[PDB]
Amino acid sequence: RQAQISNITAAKAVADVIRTCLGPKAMLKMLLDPMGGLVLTNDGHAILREIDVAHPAAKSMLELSRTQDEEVGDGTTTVIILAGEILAQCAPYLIEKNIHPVIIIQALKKALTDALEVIKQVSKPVDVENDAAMKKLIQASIGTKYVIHWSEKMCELALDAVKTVRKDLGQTVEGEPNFEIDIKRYVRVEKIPGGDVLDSRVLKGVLLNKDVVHPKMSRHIENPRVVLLDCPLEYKKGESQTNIEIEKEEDWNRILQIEEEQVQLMCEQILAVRPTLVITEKGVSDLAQHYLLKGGCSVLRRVKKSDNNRIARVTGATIVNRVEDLKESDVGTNCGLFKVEMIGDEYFSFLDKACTIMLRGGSKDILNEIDRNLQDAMAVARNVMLSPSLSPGGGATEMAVSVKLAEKAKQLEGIQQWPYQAVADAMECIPRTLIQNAGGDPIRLLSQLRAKHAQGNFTTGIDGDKGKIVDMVSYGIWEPEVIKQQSVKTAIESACLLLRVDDIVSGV
Amino acid sequence: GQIIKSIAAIRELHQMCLTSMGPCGRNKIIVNHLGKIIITNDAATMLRELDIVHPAVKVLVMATEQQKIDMGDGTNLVMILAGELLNVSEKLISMGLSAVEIIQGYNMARKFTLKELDEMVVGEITDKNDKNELLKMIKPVISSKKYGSEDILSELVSEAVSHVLPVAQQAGEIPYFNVDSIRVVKIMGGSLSNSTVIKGMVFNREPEGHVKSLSEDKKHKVAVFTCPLDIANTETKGTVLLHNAQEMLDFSKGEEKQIDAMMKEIADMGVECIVAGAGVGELALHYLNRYGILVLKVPSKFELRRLCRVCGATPLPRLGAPTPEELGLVETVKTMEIGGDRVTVFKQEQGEISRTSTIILRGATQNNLDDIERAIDDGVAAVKGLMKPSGGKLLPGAGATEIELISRITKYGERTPGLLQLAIKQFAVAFEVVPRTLAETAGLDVNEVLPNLYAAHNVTEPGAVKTDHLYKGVDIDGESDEGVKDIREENIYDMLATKKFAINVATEAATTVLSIDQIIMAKK
Amino acid sequence: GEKISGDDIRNQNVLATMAVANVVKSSLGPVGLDKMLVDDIGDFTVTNDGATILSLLDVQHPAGKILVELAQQQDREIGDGTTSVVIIASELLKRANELVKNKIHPTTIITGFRVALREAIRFINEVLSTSVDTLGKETLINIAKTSMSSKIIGADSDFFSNMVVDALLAVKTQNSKGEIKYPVKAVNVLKAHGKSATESLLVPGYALNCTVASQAMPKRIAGGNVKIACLDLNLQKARMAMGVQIIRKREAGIVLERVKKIIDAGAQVVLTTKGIDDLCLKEFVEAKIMGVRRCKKEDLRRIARATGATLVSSMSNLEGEETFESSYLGLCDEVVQAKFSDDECILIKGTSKHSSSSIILRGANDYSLDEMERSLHDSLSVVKRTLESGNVVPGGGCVEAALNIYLDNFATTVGSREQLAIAEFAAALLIIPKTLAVNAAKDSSELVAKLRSYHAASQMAKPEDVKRRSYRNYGLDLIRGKIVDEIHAGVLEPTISKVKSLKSALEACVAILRIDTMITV
Repeated sequence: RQAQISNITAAKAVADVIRTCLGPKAMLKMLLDPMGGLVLTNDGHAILREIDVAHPAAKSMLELSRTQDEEVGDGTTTVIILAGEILAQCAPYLIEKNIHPVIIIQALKKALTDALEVIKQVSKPVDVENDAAMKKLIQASIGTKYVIHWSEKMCELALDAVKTVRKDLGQTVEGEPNFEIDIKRYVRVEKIPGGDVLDSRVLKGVLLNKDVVHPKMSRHIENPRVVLLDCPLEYKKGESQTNIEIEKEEDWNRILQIEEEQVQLMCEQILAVRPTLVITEKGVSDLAQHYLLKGGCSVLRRVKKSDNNRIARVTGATIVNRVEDLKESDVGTNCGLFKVEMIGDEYFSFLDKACTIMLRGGSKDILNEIDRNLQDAMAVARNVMLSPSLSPGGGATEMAVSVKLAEKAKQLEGIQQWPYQAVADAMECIPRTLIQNAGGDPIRLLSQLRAKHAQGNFTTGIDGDKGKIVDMVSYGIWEPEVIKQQSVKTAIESACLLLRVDDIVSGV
Repeated sequence: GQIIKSIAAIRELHQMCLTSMGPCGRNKIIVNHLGKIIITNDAATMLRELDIVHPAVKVLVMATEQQKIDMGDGTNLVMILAGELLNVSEKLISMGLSAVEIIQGYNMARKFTLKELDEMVVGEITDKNDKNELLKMIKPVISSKKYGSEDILSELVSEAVSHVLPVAQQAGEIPYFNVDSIRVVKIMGGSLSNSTVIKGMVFNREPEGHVKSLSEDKKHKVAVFTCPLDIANTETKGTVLLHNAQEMLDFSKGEEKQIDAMMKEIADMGVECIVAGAGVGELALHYLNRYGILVLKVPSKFELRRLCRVCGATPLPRLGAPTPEELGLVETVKTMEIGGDRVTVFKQEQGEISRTSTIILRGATQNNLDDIERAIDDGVAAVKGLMKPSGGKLLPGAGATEIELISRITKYGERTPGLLQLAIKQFAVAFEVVPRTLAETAGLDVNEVLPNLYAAHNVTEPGAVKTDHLYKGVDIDGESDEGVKDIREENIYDMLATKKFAINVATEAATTVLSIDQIIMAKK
Repeated sequence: GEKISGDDIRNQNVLATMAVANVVKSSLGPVGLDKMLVDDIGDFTVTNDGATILSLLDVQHPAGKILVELAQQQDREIGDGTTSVVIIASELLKRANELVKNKIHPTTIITGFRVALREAIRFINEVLSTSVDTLGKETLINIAKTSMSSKIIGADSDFFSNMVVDALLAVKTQNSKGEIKYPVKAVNVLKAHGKSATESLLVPGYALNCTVASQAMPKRIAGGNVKIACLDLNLQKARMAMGVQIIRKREAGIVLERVKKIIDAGAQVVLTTKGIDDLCLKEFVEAKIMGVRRCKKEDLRRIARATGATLVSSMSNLEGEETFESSYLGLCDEVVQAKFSDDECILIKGTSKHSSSSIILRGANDYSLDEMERSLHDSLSVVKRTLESGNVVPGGGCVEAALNIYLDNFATTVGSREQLAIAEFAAALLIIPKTLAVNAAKDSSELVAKLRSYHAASQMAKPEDVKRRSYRNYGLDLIRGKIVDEIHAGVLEPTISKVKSLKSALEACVAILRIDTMITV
């Protein structure tokens, strides 16, 4: 039984320390490094990565914080604390009460479904098509930051950034696509120095800094066709050992003729479909410029490989290695704008749910702070599109589950009834932790808040500024439901995996 | 954090009492420093034979002795319940709840429990004092102590109680049943089936005379003489000595005619029994053989008190004054062989109803012989609880009482607003130790019997009136079973006077421990 | 170096296998849980398989390294049951060390195991039986039901299992000299939106997903006999290359000769991977030949085995050009086309030799059908491995419990100091159901005890060839917490896996008991 105690105390020791990292009132922390420096920030994601742990259960809790931080911007410490308190309330039941661990694990799976149904009933509908309403939802992640001066412009910039990647489609034929929204790859941004923040627009496509390779060429094409390829256009060499030795004076003209033929033969493979544009991943020699000039196509070299995957979304061209294998299905037809016009003293290109957002600002240092601030702001707006529902903040959602769980568990009359009381106590520790940081009495404010759920609604939370029981809806405190769904599901799933290991094997 | 360690010190002794209550209970052998081994199953008696180190333990010991003095039953219920109230209060200390509101919460929950005890009464004891009616009260007392003897000892104890009680009804002014009316004696040899019920005290000693027993005559006169048998002399000194051989014939024959003259006047008054509390001379036993007077010597003054209340005899400070007004009367006395040895017992027939009885026990086991002796004494005080203070009312036992209170206490928890809700909820959970102790010591699985106990008292009935069976308690099993069974089949009940008195004592016991935040000690 | 001997080395062998058994104690059966292996580097891993744990398990001990090679022997051949072998060998060492105080010789303990091992195989072979209860009861149905209980399909798996079992039942064929070996990949599953998920109907035959292109062709032709021509080479006009910028009658004259060899061969069904042109389609209208455009390459390779045809690589072989009439044409009955919702398929039944079928799963959306198709292959994997061996035995503790009682009375027939070793060998098999019920939260003392009571009266009337209420094959179901037959419960294991697991378990136990001395420099 000592191994089960070590598994609980390993994850709880990490959760008990980060209890002060929750909420806007979160107290700062100080870690002692061997170097003279120290970590003054209260962010839990930065503190947990610098903490050295021994027992492997704490290592599994660190990997959970990395995955949770990628989905949503905030709420990282909420998942770790919630997963650690469940093991604390189940500690006397697993040891003293001698309850089998799978019974606790099986009960947590049943309580996970009931916890999600209560949150959906407490949540209220919200209009996702209102542009003025989405700016206020993002504003919670805007204010109290360096972007507060641009907050008026940041709400408009973050709005169009989310509206670009999202597309509303649904039906009962092919199922629910869930909009297929990815912040990492698709919403990936490229910071360009110069320009203006208000004039900054979101372009759909891939943006390249390479201009036309010919001095006189048409800068506007009606129906441009983007074509992707791998092997560059240039003089090739033999795959085996090649010995080139020029002795006679007339032998120099043989290499000059072969060099012109090898480039021309590679262009004939592209000209089969007669495309309006030629884009090469690698560089292009100057010999291929005159051959493709009469064909009515522009040559574009020096294209990254990672950007070719996003071009297939706006075009459809399939990546092909050998130039002879290029299919005619790769045409770039129905391209909106070909304009190459320079903006901000840098030559651009227009290829317009995948794209590269062009960021412009007063300097590079200004755009650096906007980077991490815009990514965390779009995570809140992404949760709004996953479902038209909002949840009360300040711990009201945490209290709504504990009230309905204790009343429903009494009607089941089974062995799982006992651990349900431990879950309800763990759900109340999240808002109670903010009470200990708010200066109020944790004993008095916990009993008075729980009694109001039986009379009033479940949307009444705790305010950090005041410290007394107040309504979250009337005073303008809201949080998305997706964070509440990911906080309950991932904490229960991670807590069950820690109880499945009854022995620690030492070996390679 | 000594207040937390103080519970751990009691927790070490808590598991000792958890192995006491229930049929799995067992006596504990304790060897005193004087070379005497005291063996008893009762936990309250063991507390006096144990050396207490921490002074906080004596608080629960003093509260346990209160249960044995007054009601005489429920000592295990007080100590176990008081120990569980500290465990549920330990979580409130770590939670941050002050111990002041914890004490106030128990006072509000105690008054709510006492008001619900009147509505939980099922049957009412008519106080008929019938042999079959007393079997319902005595059965649970013998139960959870010694197994297999509950059927044999039920008829032996219930028969001795009806002998000392007169015929009366609806009268509580004059008390009748005392705690000394039932005496337990032991003898080597025999079995429990051969044991009988005697209407009076039983003497296991020898008569020390040639007269084995008296006749069948009605109303035998019994006289108790505190003065020893000897010639009357000066009270101060008066040692008989022989200066010369001439006075030897006068002093020897003088004491023979003086003693015979006093015994002749006693025999003429009709006194066939002489009780001498002091030693008896050699020449005194010779005259009592021809007159047919039974010789009895009782040096213990405690046995003479219960003897005067039966026949009516009175101790005489002098010798030779047979006052007929103070003499006792017994219907019949006989000397029979019980248990392999011939002894002179004391019984009655019709008149002069005895107020004290004695049950003779027989068996081949020495360990179980002293265990039954201490077990019957617990059943003696059960008859005393039949008086006016809620003697007729009874509540179902076998763990059914503590489980049923869970639904009623939790209903009043949400009704009372404020911080008192934390102490009310923990007050009902503390009653779960009683069903868990009986289920764990019996080898039954916690995942099986325990969830069935909650579903027994909590069901969904489409109506306001309760129905089905609320009498299902905790079953010991031991062979096989499915779910639980009805307690009304075995007729195991608990009196209200015993249960109600155990609640107030256990409440004040845990209140004292939680109220003490500091302990000062000094080495001796 | 140091040298030890006596009772000290015999106690170290028990303590060595005790820590090893505790590693595989919680991993026994599917109810087991995962464990982590932490090295000096600080890394770890998460897996529920006990076989991979023993490979990376670091234990220094002469008898402990023997179980390492024993675990790798079962993985390289059977690949299953390695956890149960370690548990059996661990209890045999604990009970053998207790006989030291009884003055029992170790060779007699070893000889008693070898005699009991050969006699136990004969008793196991008596209760072995092939697949039965096909009429009036259901066996293979409950196998896919328990495997799909973790998916949404498990609710409708009751109706889906009837179509899978009947299909796979006829797939068995002689193979090479009556092998009757089921293939690892068969019964191609399609998807459709027609009606609901519970409306899926079984098609006794091959089913191909494709359309008829132009609808001017009849959907039903050649009822009596039809020939299917499998051609990988297209009938469309052949061009030069996709990368050659642009003779007419040359390219157009080749496809005209390729069609001439079709209509003259009498092939009503023509399959083209790259499609059929419009010029070649007009000739198929008057001939009532049904063409198919954009065929799948992976589909036509299986058609050659089902229809008895052969895939044609090219018509340019040698100097001739032709379709090789009657050589590649298989024997078929009729090809009928039924109208289906959403995408329409093609039904082909009554071929020469097929024995297989196709299961078309219809549902609400393709999102759920993609998860049901992948879960069907995982559920079929458990079924095809059990049906691969015609000799099967019920598991769940039926082998260890039934043999425990039989060896009680059989040990008297041997005797001569060997009876005590047989009794300890039979009682050592009760640890498998014991530790199995630990992870199921059920009480291991009640289940093992009550299981012996039912098997007691089962062998009393067995030799009498008469029975009334006495039945055999009593198993243990830990999901529902009740005692039922494992044959109907859906738990079945092959005989080869059980025989080699019990025989190899005793081989490692002998080498451990024969070591009286440990010499380490």
